[PDB]
Amino acid sequence: EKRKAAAAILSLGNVLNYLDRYTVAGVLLDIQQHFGVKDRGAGLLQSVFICSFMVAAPIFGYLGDRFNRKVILSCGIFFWSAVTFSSSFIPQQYFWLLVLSRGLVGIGEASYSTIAPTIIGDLFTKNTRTLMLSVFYFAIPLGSGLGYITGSSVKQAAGDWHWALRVSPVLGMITGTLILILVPATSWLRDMKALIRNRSYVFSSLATSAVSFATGALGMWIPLYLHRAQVVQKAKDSLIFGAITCFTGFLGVVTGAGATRWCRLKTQRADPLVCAVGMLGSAIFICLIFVAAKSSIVGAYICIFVGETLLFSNWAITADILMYVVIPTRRATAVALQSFTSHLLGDAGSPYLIGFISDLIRQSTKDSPLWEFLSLGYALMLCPFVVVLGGMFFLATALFFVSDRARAEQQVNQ
Repeated sequence: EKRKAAAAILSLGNVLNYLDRYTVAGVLLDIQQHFGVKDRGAGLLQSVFICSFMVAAPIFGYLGDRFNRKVILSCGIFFWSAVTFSSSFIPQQYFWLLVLSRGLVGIGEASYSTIAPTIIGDLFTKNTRTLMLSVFYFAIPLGSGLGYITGSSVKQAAGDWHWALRVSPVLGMITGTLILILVPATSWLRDMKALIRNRSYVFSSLATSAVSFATGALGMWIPLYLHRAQVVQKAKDSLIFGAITCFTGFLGVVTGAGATRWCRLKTQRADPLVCAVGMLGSAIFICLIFVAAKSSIVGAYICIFVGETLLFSNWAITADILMYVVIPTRRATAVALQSFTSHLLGDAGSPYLIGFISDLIRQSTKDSPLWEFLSLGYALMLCPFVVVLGGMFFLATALFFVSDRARAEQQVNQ
């Protein structure tokens, strides 16, 4: 009953992780009002955060292979919590201090999100491990929902940037202690070469990159698309989309876990297939969004719901695949490179790519609300192709799964 409590504590640490990730996402406009900055100011915040996360993922993966592991995790939690509690004090004259605060939070929670999954993998076994990974990733939509609700409620109580980043840090330090204590006692180029040899791991990383691309592009650009659709047919839409995203994340994790349990109990290659089937079923509904909204009078966009569910169904299953096809002393590096790749090819630049394509499409016709709707519609129909591509990579992983699992067990069991 110590390992189960420790997995619960790591999951709560992840809840706090995403709460600190999305409190600023909630309070970005109020930050703009306080600092007197433009939207490119918040663009700098998010871009610097993702850049620092990407850069500090391989280092913390490297140090997660060799030296103490729980120490790195607790020190990372204390790191971003103390950095945030520090940055809240900053006056209005400098905004780059807030940007550096975003960078430091990025480094700390890159350490956490690169170390914790390997601990949860190392603690448990087949059913308990997949359940605990499902919990660890269920903590994501829960964290985002709490980020939004915290930002809005605190702004209603008192609306400023100051009052946003003061809530989580103390609970962060509490969970840093409760991970340092409760958690049960815990060259690099060769590892990189061995991992890039592993075909299943490569294909799973590419599939995760496509998943992150789709999630970032949809989760940013959809609310504007829905507003344009309501304009064509003839804020709050962001709130509705956020609630939909959180509830669909819950439902997707649940459905993926159940379907994986059944298919594994039947066959031998269930982990990648139950991802691929879900991904393609999600792409179909994501397109069904766009074939809808032509008549929202009857339409209800539920295709977003039943597309996001199926798309999020494969969070924990990809982690399961990675733990299956990578030996214990390369799990940290594998997770780090997976995060780096999924960020680089995914949400780091994907919304901006969609924006560039939307600008290119709208350059033909003279600007019109209906024309904006159509242009952004094509730009966001670009994403279902990415989802289908990720599904095909999941099929390739399904091809190589047993072979690479056996090639891993031959090495380990010696």
